[PDB]
Parts: sequence; structure tokens; C-alpha cells
Amino acid sequence: SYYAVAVVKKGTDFMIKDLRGKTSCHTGLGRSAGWNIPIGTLIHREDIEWEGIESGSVEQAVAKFFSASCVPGATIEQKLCRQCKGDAKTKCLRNAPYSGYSGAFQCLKDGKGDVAFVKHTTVQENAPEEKDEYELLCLDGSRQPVDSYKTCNWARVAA
Ligand SMILES: [Fe+3]
Repeated sequence: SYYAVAVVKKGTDFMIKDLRGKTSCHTGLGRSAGWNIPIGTLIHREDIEWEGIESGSVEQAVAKFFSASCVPGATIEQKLCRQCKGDAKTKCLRNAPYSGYSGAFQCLKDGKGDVAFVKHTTVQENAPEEKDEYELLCLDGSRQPVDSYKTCNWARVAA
């Protein structure tokens, strides 16, 4: 079991209400801290209105919602692939430089994203020497520092 956390650089000042039109980094299409929890959360405080109905387009309603994302694994929406590092043909594959926990966070570190949707051990695991350079978006419209994820997380995820 992990916690889903939303990780941001210190010195940006956007809160959870303020996410529309930001850029984002996800581990990949369909993963738990990655597409599932933040996108469903955003859908249920009504930030992402489900744009589709020729077609349940979740990918569309999300592309409508952030400016540009990296979401390795994305099928339909070429906005979702727009911040991804790598080659033309490769960069948005389900494994690619920006795929996964480590890659979602490297997206944000690299400046390629304003937020990374990840898990509670990602910043320590990947950059223990730069943890104070980050904080976490809480659901209550505050920030807390990276250690505070028990008190600052989008959800607790099963095994
Ligand atoms: Fe996961």
C-alpha cells in the first residue's frame, strides 16, 4: 500500500483549486497514483467536467483541463504527450524516459511539469539531497513538506 501524493517545487504558489491550465507529469495512463486517483479526485470536486459522450473521453476532458501533460501510454490525445522527453516515436510509450515514478518526478525536476502525480516515497528515493526543494499539494488547499504525506495525500492505495 502506498500514498498518492502531488509534488510541487517550492516557490510556486498554486494550490489544488488552481490546477487548471498548469502542466502535469503522470507515471502513466491507468496507474494508481498516476491517472486513477488524481484524475478521479479532480473529476469529483468537479474540476474536470467529463467531456465526451460520443465516447467517454477521459483523455479528452483531461487534455481540456491542463495545458500540456506527459502521460506515457496515452492513446488518443496528443496534448497528453507534449511534455514528454525523448524521441518522436518513443517518448509517450508506457516505458520511456518520463514513464513511472522516477520519470514522472524527473519530468517535474526537469521543469517539464508544474506538478507530478506520484507516491509518498518518490522524492526521498530519487533525490534525498533536494527534498526541501519540494512540497506537497494537500486536498484541503494547503501545502505541506514532503515528509508530511500521511497528513497530505490524495489517497491510500491498495498493494
Ligand atoms: Fe502504483
